[PDB]
Amino acid sequence: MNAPPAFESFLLFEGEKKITINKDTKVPNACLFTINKEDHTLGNIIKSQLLKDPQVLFAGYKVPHPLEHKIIIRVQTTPDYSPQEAFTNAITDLISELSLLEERFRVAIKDKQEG
Amino acid sequence: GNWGDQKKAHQARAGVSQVLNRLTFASTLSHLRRLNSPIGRDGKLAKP
Amino acid sequence: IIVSEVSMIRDIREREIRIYTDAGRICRPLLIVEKQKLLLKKRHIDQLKEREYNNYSWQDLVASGVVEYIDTLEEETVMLAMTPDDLQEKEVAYCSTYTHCEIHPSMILGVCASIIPFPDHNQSPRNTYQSAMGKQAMGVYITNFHVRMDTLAHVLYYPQKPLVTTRSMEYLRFRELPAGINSIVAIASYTGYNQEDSVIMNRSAVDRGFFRSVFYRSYKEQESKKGFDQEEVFEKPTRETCQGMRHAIYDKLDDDGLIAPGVRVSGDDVIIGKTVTLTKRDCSTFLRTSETGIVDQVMVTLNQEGYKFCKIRVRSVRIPQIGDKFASRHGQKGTCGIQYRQEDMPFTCEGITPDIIINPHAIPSRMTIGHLIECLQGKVSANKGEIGDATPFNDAVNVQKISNLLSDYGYHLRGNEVLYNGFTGRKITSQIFIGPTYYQRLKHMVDDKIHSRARGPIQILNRQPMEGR
Amino acid sequence: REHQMAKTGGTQTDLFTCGKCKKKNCTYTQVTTFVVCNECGNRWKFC
Amino acid sequence: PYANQPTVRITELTDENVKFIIENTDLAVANSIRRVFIAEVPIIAIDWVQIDANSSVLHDEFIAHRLGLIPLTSDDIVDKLQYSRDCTCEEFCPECSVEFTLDVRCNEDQTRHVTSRDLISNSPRVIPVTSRQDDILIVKLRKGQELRLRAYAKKGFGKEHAKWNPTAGVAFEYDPDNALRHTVYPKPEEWPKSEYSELDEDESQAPYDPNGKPERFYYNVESCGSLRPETIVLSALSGLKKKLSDLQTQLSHEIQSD
Amino acid sequence: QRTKNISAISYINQRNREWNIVESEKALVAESHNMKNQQMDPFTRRQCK
Amino acid sequence: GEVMNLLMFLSTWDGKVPQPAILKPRPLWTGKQIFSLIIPGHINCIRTHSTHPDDEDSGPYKHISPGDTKVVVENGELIMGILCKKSLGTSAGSLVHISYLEMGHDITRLFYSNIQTVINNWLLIEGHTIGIGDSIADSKTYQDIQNTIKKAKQDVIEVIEKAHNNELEPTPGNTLRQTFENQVNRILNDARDKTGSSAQKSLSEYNNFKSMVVSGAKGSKINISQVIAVVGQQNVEGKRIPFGFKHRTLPHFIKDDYGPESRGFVENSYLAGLTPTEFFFHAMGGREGLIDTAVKTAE
Amino acid sequence: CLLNGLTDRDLCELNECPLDPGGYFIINGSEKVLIAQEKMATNTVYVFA
Amino acid sequence: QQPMIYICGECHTENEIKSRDPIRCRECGYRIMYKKRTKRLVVFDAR
Amino acid sequence: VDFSARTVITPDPNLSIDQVGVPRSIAANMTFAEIVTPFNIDRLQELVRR
Amino acid sequence: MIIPVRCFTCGKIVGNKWEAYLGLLQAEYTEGDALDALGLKRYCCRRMLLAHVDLIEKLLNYAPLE
Amino acid sequence: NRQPTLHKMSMMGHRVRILPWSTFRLNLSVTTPYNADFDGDEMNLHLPQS
RNA sequence: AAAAUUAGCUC
Ligand SMILES: [Mg+2]
Ligand SMILES: [Zn+2]
Ligand SMILES: [Zn+2]
Ligand SMILES: [Zn+2]
Repeated sequence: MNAPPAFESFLLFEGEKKITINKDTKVPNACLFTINKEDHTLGNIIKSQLLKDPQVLFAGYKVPHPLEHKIIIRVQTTPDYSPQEAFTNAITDLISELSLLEERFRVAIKDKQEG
Repeated sequence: GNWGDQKKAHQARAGVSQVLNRLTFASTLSHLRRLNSPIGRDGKLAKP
Repeated sequence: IIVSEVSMIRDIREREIRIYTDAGRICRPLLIVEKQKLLLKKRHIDQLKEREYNNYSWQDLVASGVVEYIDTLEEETVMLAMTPDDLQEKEVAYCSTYTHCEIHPSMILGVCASIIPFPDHNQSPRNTYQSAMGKQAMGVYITNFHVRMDTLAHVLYYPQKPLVTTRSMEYLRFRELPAGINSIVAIASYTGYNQEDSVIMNRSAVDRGFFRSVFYRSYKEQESKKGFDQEEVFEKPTRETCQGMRHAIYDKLDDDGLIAPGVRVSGDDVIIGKTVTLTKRDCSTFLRTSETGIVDQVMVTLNQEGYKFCKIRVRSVRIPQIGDKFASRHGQKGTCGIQYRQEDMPFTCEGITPDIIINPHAIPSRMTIGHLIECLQGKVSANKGEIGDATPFNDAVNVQKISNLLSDYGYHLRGNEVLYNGFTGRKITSQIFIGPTYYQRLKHMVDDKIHSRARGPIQILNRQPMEGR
Repeated sequence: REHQMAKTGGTQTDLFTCGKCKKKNCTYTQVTTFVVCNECGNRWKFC
Repeated sequence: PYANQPTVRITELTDENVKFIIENTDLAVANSIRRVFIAEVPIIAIDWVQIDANSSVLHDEFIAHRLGLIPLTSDDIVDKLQYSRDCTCEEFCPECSVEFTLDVRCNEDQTRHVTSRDLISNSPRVIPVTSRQDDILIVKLRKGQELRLRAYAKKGFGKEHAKWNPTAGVAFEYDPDNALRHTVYPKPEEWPKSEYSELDEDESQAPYDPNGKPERFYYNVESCGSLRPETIVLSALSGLKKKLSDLQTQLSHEIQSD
Repeated sequence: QRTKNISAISYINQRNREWNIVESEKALVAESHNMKNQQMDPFTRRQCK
Repeated sequence: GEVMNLLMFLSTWDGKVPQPAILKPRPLWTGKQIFSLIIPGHINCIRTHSTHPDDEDSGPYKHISPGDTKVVVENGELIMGILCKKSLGTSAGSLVHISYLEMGHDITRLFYSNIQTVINNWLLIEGHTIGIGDSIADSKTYQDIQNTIKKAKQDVIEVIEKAHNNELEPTPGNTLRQTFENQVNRILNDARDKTGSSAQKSLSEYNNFKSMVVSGAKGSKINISQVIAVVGQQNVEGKRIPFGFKHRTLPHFIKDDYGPESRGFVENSYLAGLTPTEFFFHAMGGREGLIDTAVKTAE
Repeated sequence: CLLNGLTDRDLCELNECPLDPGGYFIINGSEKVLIAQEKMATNTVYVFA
Repeated sequence: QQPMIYICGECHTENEIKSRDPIRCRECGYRIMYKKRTKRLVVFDAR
Repeated sequence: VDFSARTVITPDPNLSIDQVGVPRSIAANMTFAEIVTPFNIDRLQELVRR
Repeated sequence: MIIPVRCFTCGKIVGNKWEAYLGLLQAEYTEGDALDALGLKRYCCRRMLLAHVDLIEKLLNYAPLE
Repeated sequence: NRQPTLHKMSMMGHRVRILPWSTFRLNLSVTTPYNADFDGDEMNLHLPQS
């Protein structure tokens, strides 16, 4: 009877922000990004991409609670590289990579069909 | 279910006739083939 | 001259022959064994195997003098034997004087016990718990369920058949009216929400109709002549003439006063328009709180007294949600802790995501190896493509042979497989144990037990809250 | 002799030190491994 | 400090499933693409059933449930339609939904088999899977019974419900030889070689490899029949790209606001 | 009314049970035939006296 | 990657990555090194792991144990040993007990939360399970178990022979029947213990029953022995199965058959199934247990 | 009873199923079953202590 | 102008039954009859 | 007593030992009497309006 | 009571295979062969056709009218 | 609270957290005192009004 | 805004 509807997992609710930046205080250059209505799909790849970047000292996400549709990503860079630009660079390169993968997959298919 | 007369029902046995539990065929069969000892409920003895 | 139920008891030590013929003497049939050899020869087996074509039946065996009913009081003076061949060939001289020989040892079990596969591979307490819990399983309880108007009838959507059935349940009729589904169970601790006797179900499996059952609830109500001036009648209680009245919707039902079938209803809604003249008092019944069903059919007739007697039943589609109580056929009860979508459940080398995940720690304390044997043999049967056997005492079904068979399908001979972390996609270091296994669903839904209160109605004798949900 | 009482059985060993008498003689029983002191008679269990 | 240049190679293309390989990519990306295959792939499916007269032996909700699970070919329509939630009109407009009608009544003596072929769709291209092999059995009617209803379809994705789950089963597997030891076999000899195993029949598992990253992910996406497999892959890639793009835009707006 | 489906299902059931009976009999005769050796770890039986 | 991920599930992480236990050839953290950060404040306590051989403190290597036992915590940093119930369970001087006594109650609450939230997220990577592979022996342990059971049967037969011929003298304080029963029970218990010990020593570190038992989470060595080696005697009312019929347990067995299997001795094991007679006797034992449970709950 | 040795056809036509075991009364439209009670056998001498 | 049509039990024939009337089928004559489905907007979501 | 609830229980490791996962229906059904005060008059006003 | 529409675990359409499976069993094939003849590789989808019970027939015996 | 309250550690306070589905939840570590088993248990929940 | 009673099931 109290089962939540299926659309609450991805659809934003009025007033809820998609992404919130919150600077941390324990160590310099460390921010926690909070994402609403997402899951491991959109956090794990970003975590890996941040790991690729050498200037990123720490990177990791978590799910506060499975029934809650929310994730927190913690990023901590060198003092000369703010985590915001790290996040932007990670997403930008990840989008570029997926686009390249799509193009390669498409050409591979069109060649596979009678070729 | 009081296996006795109406006026002295309390003096007779209880539960002799039960409602057939039609919750699943196995339950129906079990019920139709069940026993019940007349010893008092929750007796201190443990032999029976 | 003597019917088959009579029993003759020979008391050797003291010369007393006591014969009993009165009723109630519980007894059972056994085969006779003259010297070291049975009377049940190939002739009898042949004639009987051709039964249902000519006329041959059990009575023929009883008359021929091959079987015989022994009652418990006579069973104490007969050197019984378990299986014909094994206990008679020639060995150290044990008794070499058998008089009867049991048909099949598994025939000791009862009705609810028999459906337990491999009962001898489980500790007795878990067999007993399963025996009790079987009677609480959902499924098709009777074919003509749509005509019955019983109270509290549950019916399951897709009651599959066990992938592993005992030879005994062929006659128990279980296979025509099963009470569970064969689900790909993975014994492991994926996340933690299945740690203390709990399970993780597949959200997608439920979406597809996994264990989706239905809940009916019938109602009985008839009018009667309360008194010379008091009288009941079905009629929509309007807002003007009826003094006693509830603060609920009434127009939902038609003029005749009976809610039409296929109409949305919720808690505290009028289902029958009964009014009793004093001008009229709304002495009508309402749907119980927290029911939220739909009206299946409405039956109207005349009782023995001849008054208008009507019955209404409401159905409710109960989707499996967390808190629902499940149980396998081995006493491994539990309650669905959390449900994950297929994207999140782990997976084998191919897209086989488990449907249930029990706690591994439930096995060692309870010693339910029978459950593991069931899972292994179920995987084998699924791959081969035919139902496997799990009769209690078979002497020809061990684990080594079952493993040997399974190894001929590209699977670990012990049933373990390599899964993948549903979230990150990294293999799991340990090799999870996943396979088909037959699971039931008890009627103990959560929504029927949840309850709350804030200054509710009070009793009349001592002004204290009421009792009961 | 018949009036006596049979001694409690166990696997006598000197691998366990009794804390009540300091002696090494004692007998163990597996079932949790219970320890009974040999001379001092210290009683303890190990999980 | 940038991304990688993954390569792709199809091994088996059919109209029923696709087996390909991705090399030079991270595990997270591979598994994420998998979860997008299963969960976030737009597809058409029945989602709103209005039953007018049902005299069959099954429940009223049973018909709607089953009809929810009948796949619908959406090769070129899913991309065009808009989610009903985001439509800017009332009632299921054809621009944002596809209507279905079913009306069967068993008159003759032999029992009917109401199959998916009775779902007369208004649109030509949005039909159940029967174009080119029986049809999905819905319910069985007996002389005198009938089943009249109409239902609408709308675009969704598996995450909301299973009905929007195009893939039957994704076979994802990497590093067929246990070279990275991500799993430890108590008795390696007892396990059967993976389909993609290059290792000979003598050795059980490849020797350990310290400086070794997971590459060469093997996929076996299997379409249920609604979309073509390569179409599933393309849609999943496009959807993930779009989600990243939206997230990047939101983050940019958040930073600018601050 | 039962000419199709209702009758075909019964036919398949009867033929399948007959096939199962013959399958069981052939399995039994094969088990009797392959009586070379039986050395298995997971099985045991009582032997009194 | 894994260290940084686990840290996210830590409510009291200061925000500094600890120096990995192994810099080259590749930064690798250790389990203990990570688990230290979970332990709050500066706690100090010493505990012994379940599988700690007694004859180790006396001999050399007292402070450097080959088996990684002798849990030693200093300044709230795990240094040696493997944590089990003896150190984290409910036991006097357990690690949590020390944490509560030293640090505040809230510190202990945070300690529990962090422990669970980190250990499960790591269990995701590790994975735990149980299956037939964890219940099978090595095909030699079966030979030892069979030999031991045969020896036990032979010994009980010899005892019965001596009793029949009047050679077993009454043990002090007991009648002839009492001493006969006591000797038989001791023989059977010794046989069961020997078989269980043999089964235990025959397991592999990767076996899951052993892992759960040593961790003490759920189970016991006797459960493993019953699952693999042999179930054992099925007593009722603290005695062997009685003679329900005239001088015999079941109609199958012959009169005056005090042998082990004729009185309840379940010679098989739960993996290899049970003979019908011993199955019935096991049922009787279970029924006794249930009755005792009910009367205890009532009283 | 009215279903004594009746074919499954008529049972199905009477809104009943051939699988119903039967052996249970119908009072006030409720299925009542008699549980078999047990007692000491009569006309037999017992010597208790 | 709704006379509350009913469906006979075994005849499966419609009948017109009004208030204060016996509950019987127009033909044969039986004491059981069910109602007819509502006319409301019975709309389910195939979820 | 009033203000009582009884429901099945399930594990939930992500909650702290001192927390408890009540549902939504029960939370809505029960109530806690709170005294109004200018420090929080706005919050109660909003709750009443809702 | 009726063949499902999709395999619970996998998701592959199996509803449209009950009549074919029955026909294949009837002509000559055996279950283990018929199943792979229909194209059911994963053992998860085979339980759909092996374990499924067909009660809809018994339900249709109770014809409402005629 | 859990219905059989054998000893003091059978009625402890908790901080409320509302979750979608309809089941009481509680960290597993706190299972031992109550003696709960998450196999269909029931545990009462009283609320003070002051 | 409703009684007396019995039975089954559950931790
Ligand atoms: Mg419990
Ligand atoms: Zn529109
Ligand atoms: Zn009539
Ligand atoms: Zn499947």
